[PDB]
Amino acid sequence: LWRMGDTIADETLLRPHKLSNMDAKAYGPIAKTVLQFKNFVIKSINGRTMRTFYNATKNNR
Amino acid sequence: ESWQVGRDIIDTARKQLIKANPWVVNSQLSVVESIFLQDATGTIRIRYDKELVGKLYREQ
Repeated sequence: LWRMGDTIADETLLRPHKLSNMDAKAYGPIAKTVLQFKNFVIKSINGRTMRTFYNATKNNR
Repeated sequence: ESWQVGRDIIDTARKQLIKANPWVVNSQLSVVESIFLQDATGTIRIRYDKELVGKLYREQ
């Protein structure tokens, strides 16, 4: 049971990059929350501050 | 001194794109350099060029 849950969740939610690659019948109460948090992260990385910091020193930790 | 038409076209296009689509407000619609109109998440992407703009302007 645990293996099934983990595999399905990982493959469906975390693998496909880009927002035009997601296909799904319907979404539940936690799928929306995960998607919106991921959207927040993706917005954060594309900014100017993070790009300048990474260019100056190649420190991703 | 004809660089004063592309400026107006770009401004008008940006205003229309913001007006017609009601989820861009939280995003940051920008202009990178061809010329692209991009989104914060990188989903909306449009391209512009000299020749088509000139031809359409002349015809109009």
